[PDB]
Amino acid sequence: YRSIDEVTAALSHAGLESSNLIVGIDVTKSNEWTGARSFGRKSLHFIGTTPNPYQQAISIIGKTLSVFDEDNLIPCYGFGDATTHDQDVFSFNPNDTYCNGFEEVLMCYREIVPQLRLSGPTSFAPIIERAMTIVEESGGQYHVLLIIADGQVTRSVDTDNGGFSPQEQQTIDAIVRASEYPLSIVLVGVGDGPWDTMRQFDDNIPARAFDNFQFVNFTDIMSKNIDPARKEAEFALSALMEIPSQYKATLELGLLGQRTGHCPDRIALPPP
Ligand SMILES: [Cl-]
Ligand SMILES: [Cl-]
Repeated sequence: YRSIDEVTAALSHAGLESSNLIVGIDVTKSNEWTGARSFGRKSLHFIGTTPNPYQQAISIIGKTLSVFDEDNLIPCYGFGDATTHDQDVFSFNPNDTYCNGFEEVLMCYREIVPQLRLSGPTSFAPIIERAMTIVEESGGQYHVLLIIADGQVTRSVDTDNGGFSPQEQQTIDAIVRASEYPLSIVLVGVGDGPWDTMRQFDDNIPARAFDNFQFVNFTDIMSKNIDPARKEAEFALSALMEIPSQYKATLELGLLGQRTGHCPDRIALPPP
């Protein structure tokens, strides 16, 4: 595809209908040094004259999915700063409401991220649980959760014997539980990684009723010697190509428009 507008149209042609977006942003400490190779030794959260990988990924996916979003409300959260660690998420909206469109998401991000104290450890369980709660509150409307992160979930420091860390186990569990909801999870890897362990994380996830999880390496696509519009389109397509199939599975499995009655009831903290 030549542009993300063509990708948008292709997703519609493949059967995507009303679709909602939730954004989760990794604000752990390693963002300060994982742009060594891929972002000119700047922090991946550096706010400067050109967009950082978080801003770019949000812009591209936000634009691609915008026409499917009826209410244009985009819940947006951070995780891994000093206020949340691996236990919570915080809202990027400072007015106790949801952002109106991806452009406002980007404004909130720019406003808040220089005020954060980047921390750890890294877990995706809180953001996935918040997404489940949002889906349940919506009465089972279809959602895409976009997680943007610069590292896999925190590993055990016992590199000889230590199996799954609490972060790994809780994140895997959340992915499994999430598959009871009409929810697609897209993990976008930014920065240097490494990202060559994702295929094994995928094997470590128990079988689910539908494949609700996908990973895309943003850095590997966006570094290519390719026309920028085409490159952005390649990223959008690589991130979202399974979404129409997953949406169909939520129909087949009787998830769309249905409530479980037992969601995490996870509440976000306000922004620092
Ligand atoms: Cl709220
Ligand atoms: Cl909220």
